[PDB]
Amino acid sequence: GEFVRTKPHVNVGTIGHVDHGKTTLTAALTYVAAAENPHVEYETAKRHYSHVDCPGHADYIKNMITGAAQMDGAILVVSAADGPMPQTREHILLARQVGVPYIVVFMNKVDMVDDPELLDLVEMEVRDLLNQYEFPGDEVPVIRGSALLALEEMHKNPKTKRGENEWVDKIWELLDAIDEYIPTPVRDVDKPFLMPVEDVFTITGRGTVATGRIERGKVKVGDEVEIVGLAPETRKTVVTGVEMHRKTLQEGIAGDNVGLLLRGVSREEVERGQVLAKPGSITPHTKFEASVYILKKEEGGRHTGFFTGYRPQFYFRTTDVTGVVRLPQGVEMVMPGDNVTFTVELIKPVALEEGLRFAIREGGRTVGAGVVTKILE
Amino acid sequence: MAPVLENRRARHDYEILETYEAGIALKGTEVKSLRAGKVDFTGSFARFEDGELYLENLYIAPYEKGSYANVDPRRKRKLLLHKHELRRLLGKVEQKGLTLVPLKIYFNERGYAKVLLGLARGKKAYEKRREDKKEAVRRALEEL
Amino acid sequence: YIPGEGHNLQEHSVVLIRGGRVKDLPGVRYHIVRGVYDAAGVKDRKKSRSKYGTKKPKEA
Amino acid sequence: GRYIGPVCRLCRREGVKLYLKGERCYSPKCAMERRPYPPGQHGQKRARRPSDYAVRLREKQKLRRIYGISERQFRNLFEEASKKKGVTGSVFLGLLESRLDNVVYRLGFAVSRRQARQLVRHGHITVNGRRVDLPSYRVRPGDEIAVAEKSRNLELIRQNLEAMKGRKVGPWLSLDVEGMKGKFLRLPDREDLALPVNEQLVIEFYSR
RNA sequence: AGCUAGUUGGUGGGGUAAUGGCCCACCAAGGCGACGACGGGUAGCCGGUCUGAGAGGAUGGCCGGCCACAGGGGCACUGAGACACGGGCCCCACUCCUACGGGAGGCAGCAGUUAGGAAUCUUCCGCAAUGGGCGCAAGCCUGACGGAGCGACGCCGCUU
RNA sequence: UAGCGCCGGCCAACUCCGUGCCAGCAGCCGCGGUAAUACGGAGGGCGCGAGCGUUACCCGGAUUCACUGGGCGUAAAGGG
RNA sequence: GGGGGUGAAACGGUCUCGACAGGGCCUUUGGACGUGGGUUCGACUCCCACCACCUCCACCA
Ligand SMILES: C/C=C\C=C\[C@@H]1O[C@](O)([C@H](CC)C(=O)NC/C=C/C=C(\C)[C@@H](OC)[C@@H](C)[C@@H]2O[C@H](/C=C/C=C/C=C(\C)C(=O)c3c(O)cc[nH]c3=O)[C@H](O)[C@@H]2O)[C@H](O)[C@H](O)C1(C)C
Ligand SMILES: Nc1nc2c(ncn2[C@@H]2O[C@H](COP(=O)(O)OP(=O)(O)O)[C@@H](O)[C@H]2O)c(=O)[nH]1
Ligand SMILES: [Mg+2]
Ligand SMILES: [Zn+2]
Repeated sequence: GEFVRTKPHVNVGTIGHVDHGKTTLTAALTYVAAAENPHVEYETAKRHYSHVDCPGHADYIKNMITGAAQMDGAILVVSAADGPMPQTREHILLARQVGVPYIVVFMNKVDMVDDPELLDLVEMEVRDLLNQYEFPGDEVPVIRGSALLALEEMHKNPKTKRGENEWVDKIWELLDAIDEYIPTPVRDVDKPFLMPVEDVFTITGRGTVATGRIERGKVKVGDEVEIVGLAPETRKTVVTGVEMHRKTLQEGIAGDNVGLLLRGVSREEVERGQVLAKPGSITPHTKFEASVYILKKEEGGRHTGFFTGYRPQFYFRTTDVTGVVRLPQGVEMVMPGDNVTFTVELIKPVALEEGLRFAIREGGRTVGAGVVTKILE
Repeated sequence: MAPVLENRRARHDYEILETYEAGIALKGTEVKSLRAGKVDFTGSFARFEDGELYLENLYIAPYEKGSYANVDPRRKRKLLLHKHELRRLLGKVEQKGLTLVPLKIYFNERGYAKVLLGLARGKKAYEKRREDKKEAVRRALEEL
Repeated sequence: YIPGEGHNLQEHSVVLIRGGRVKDLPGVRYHIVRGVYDAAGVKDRKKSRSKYGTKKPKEA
Repeated sequence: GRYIGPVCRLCRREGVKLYLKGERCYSPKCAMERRPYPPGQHGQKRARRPSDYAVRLREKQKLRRIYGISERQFRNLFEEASKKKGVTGSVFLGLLESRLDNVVYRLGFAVSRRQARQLVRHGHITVNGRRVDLPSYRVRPGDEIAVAEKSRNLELIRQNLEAMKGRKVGPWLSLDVEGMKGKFLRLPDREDLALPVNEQLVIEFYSR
C-alpha cells in the first residue's frame, strides 16, 4: 500500500496519570475516527493524525521526554472518578519543559460515579492546574466522556457513525477540539534535512530502518545521508525507502513521523540519539560553551548552587548524554536563576549545530535550559 | 577490610634506621584497588618536591568498576606528615643520599589508607658491564 | 599484550587479537590491536600512530 | 606522484649537482654553490664511510631523482629493461630516455623536465599530429614532438624556444625550430647520456 | 599390519544402450597386503598460479575442462538424454497457511536479509550486442549475457 | 589533496628536551638504572606516495631432508 | 527502552593524628571508598540521577 498525502499532517500524543484512560482513549479515537474514512494514526476529514501513546512510568521517563519533544499538541487525560494526580501534574510540567504547543483535555470515566459538582469541580481544578503552568487553562477545551464506553460500543458495531451514540460522540467532541484549536504549524521543508532517531529496528529481507520526526527538510528514496553521532566516525549512506505507518511515502517532508531504510548499515551502527543529517551539514562533537538559564526552587528543581565539577545529563533531540561543566574562569559557581555561559564536555560525542536548544536534567528534576554558543570539539 | 601490604623486596634491600608513618592523598577510585590489595611498590622511592612529600612510582591497579574515572597507576600521590616531622625528613634527604621508601601499606583504626615509610641505605650501585668490540671498531672506522 | 602508554580494558571488554609474541613475557603470543572495539587508541600519541590506534590529531 | 617539493635540495645530499629547475639551478645558485653539502641540522660533518648498500641506493636514487619518476615507475621500467635483449645498463637508459616528457626536454621546450612535465599534461605538446598528455608515453624512432597553436604565442613557449637559436640538439634528434617540429632519430647510448651515474650499481641495487 | 564371503573365480541367469559380482541362484576356495593392503586424518582434480638460478616447493581464488551436489536421505517416472537446482513420490528437520481434516516451500540462480566471522557488493539498467529456447515468420522468453552501481581489493595511467 | 612507515646494528636516514629497568620498545641481538642517536615529543633526515604500515599464509633465503646439493672419531648421527 | 544485580564489613556519629587550601599554639571545615549531586548538626553507611560491567525482558517502516 502506497501512502498518499492529501490533508495536512499533525503529530499529537496523549499524556496523563496512570489508569486514567490514555491507552483506551487512543484505542477509542482510532476506531471512532476510522469508522468515517475507509504509536497510531487517524484521519479526521480536516486532518491526518499520528498519535504517540506515552506508556511507561517514573521509571520509563526516558521516552516520555522524547515522545513529547515531537507532537504539536497533547491530549491530557484526567479521570473523573479521581481527578488530577501527580502524573497528571508531572506530564503537564514536561509538556511545558519539552515545550508542547496547546493542550486539549479529556475528562474520562464520566460514565462512572455521577455527581453534579464532581464534573465541574474537577473540570475547574484541571484548568486551575494548567493555569498554574502558563497554559491557556480557561481558554483550553475540556471534553467530558468515557473512553471505554465509546471503545466498547465501537466493538459492538465498528461502523457506528457520529450521532449514533452519546459515548462515541464525546470522542468527536474531542477529535473536533483537536481539529480546531491545536494548530498545524510551520514545517521548514526548505532547510538542509535532518531527523533525530527514536527507534531503530531490522526489517527482515530488507535491512535496517530508522524512525523519527523529520526535523527539517525532506528525504526521498534515492537520496544520501550521514548517520551522525554516538559512533566513532560518521557513516555516509543512501536511503532506500521512506515509509509512513506501513505505507510507502514518496517524499518525507518535515514534520513527518516516518521510518527511513538505510542501505548497507547493520543494526548495530544505528541508535537512538544519532541523526540522519544530509552530508555536509552537522558533525559530531563533544565540547562547547553555551547560554543556560538555571531554573530556581520555584521551577525545575535545583534549589542550591552547582560548582564546575557537575556532571548533569544533557538532552539533545532524541537522546541525552552526561557532560562535564567547565565553568568559565573567574565565575566559581551558579545559582537558581540567572543565565550563565559555560563550557561543557560530553563523555559521548553528539551531533551539534550553532543554535541548538538543549536541556539539563539531574537528580530527576530539570535543573537547566539552554542553547549552544560555539562548538569546540 | 584490607590486608597489610608490604615491600618485602626493599625491606631487606636497604638498611633501615628511622621510620615515619603518614597518610596519603588517595583518589578513592584507588582506595578501592588498595583494599583489594592489587598494588606493588617495585621501583618506588618517596621524595618531596618543594616542601611537600609525594610518594611517587607507586602502582595501584585501576578499578574495573571505576571505568574511565581512574587515574594512572603510577601517580605522584601526596603524603601527610606533621610539619616538624616533614622538616626532619627534608634535613636528612637533601643533605645526604638516604632514600624514603614505602615500607608497607594498610588501614588504621579509623579506616584510612596509611603508608609506612622507611630510612634508606641507598647506595646499591648498579654494575653495568661494557664496551662491545663492535662499537669500538665502529668508531675507529669513522672517526679516522 | 596491550601496547601504548595507558589503556581502557576492563575485566570483560571486547578485544581484537593480532599476533606477535613478546620475547620478555612467557606464554604471551598475541598483541591486542589498539583502536578497535573497547580497546581505545592512545591519547596524546602523535608519532607511529597507525600502529597505535590514534587518529591524525588536527594541528589545532 | 612525481616528487613535487624542494628539488634543489636533492641537488645537494646527492652531492653531485642537479638542475630540476633550469635557470636558477644553472646560475650562481644551484643551491649547490654555498651549500654543496646535504640538508638538515647536520649536512656538513664527517660523512661516515658509506656502506655497499648506501652506495647502490644513492646511485639508483641519483639516477631516478634525475627524472622525477617515482620508484614504482622507475623500477617497474627497470624490470622490463632487464627482460629485453641486450645489455640492460644501457637499455634501462634507452627507455628512461624514450620517455616523452624527457625527450620533449632533451629537445628544448622546457628549461627542465619538471617543466616538461606540466607541458605534456596540459595538452601543449603533441606527437605525429595528435596530442599526448602522458609523460609516460615511451617515444618510438621517428615521432616528432611539435607544439600546439594555442601554445605557441605563449609568453613562455617563446623564451624557452628562443634558447634554441644557436645551441645544438641531441645526437639522435633533429629540430625545425620554426614550426617547432623536430623528430626522434634513434635510441641514445651510454655516452650520449654521459650522466653523473654508474648504471651498473643501479642494476645491482635491484638484487638485494 | 593383516584385510576380505558377493568376498575371488566359474556355469546359467536377471538387468542396461553396452562389458561386468552391476544383481541373483549354484559350484569351487578363492582375492588383496611392507612394491604398504585394511583402517584413520585431510582433500573436489587439471590447464595453470605464486615462488625459485634451477631441480624443486607451495597452491587450485577468477577465467577454461572434468567430477560431485541442490535443506538431510531414499526412489523411480518421463524422456534422445535425468534417476532431474527453481519436475514427482516418501521419511526427517525447520518455517509458514488452516474453518485442525490437510495444504504450500527450499536462494549452493540474480539481487537482498539474518547468523557466523577479521571480512566479502545494487532488492539496478537492457535484451542494443553476443549466446540459448520456441516459431515459416514476425516475434516471445532469457537476473545467460552486455552494462551501470558500491569497496584504494588488486594492477596500470593521472593530479596536487 | 598529502599522507604513512622508518632514522642503535641487520638498513637508507641524528640532535635537543622529558622520563630515571618507571613509562615504555621489541623481528633477532637487545635498549630504558639522571647527558637514552633504541622509550615519549619536537626539530631534522630517509624510504615511499594515494598510499604507507601491521597481522596471517606460501616460496625464497635455508646445501636447514642436500636429485641437482649434506652428513655420522670428539659437534646430532654406526645398529652390542 | 525497561527490571534486577555488583561498586568493602547484615553499621548514623568526628578528625586522613598530619601537608595543601578558605574562616576561626590549639579547635576546626574541605579532600578518599565508581563519578555528579541531594538530605542530616553530621553519611562509606541513607535516599536520587549518571558511569562501566552483569543479568532478565521487550523490538519488523
Ligand atoms: C526537560 C526535558 C527535556 C527537554 C528537552 C529539550 O528541551 C529544550 O531544550 C527546551 C528549550 C527551551 C528546554 O531547554 N527545556 C528545559 C526547561 C524548560 C523550562 C521552561 C520552558 C520553563 O520556563 C523557564 C517553564 C517550565 C516555567 O516553569 C514554571 C513552572 C514551574 C513549576 C515547577 C514545579 C512545581 C510547581 C511542582 O509542584 C513539582 C513538579 O512538577 C514535580 C515534582 N515536584 C514538584 O513540586 C512555569 O510553568 C513556566 O512555564 C528544547 O525544546 C529541545 O528541543 C528539547 C525538547 C529536546
Ligand atoms: N469506568 C471506566 N473505566 C475506564 C474507562 N476507560 C478506561 N477505563 C479503565 O481504566 C483502566 C486503565 O485504562 P488505561 O487505558 O490503561 O489508562 P492508562 O493508564 O492511561 O493507559 C482500565 O481498566 C480501563 O478499563 C471509562 O470510560 N470508564
Ligand atoms: Mg497505557
Ligand atoms: Zn640545482
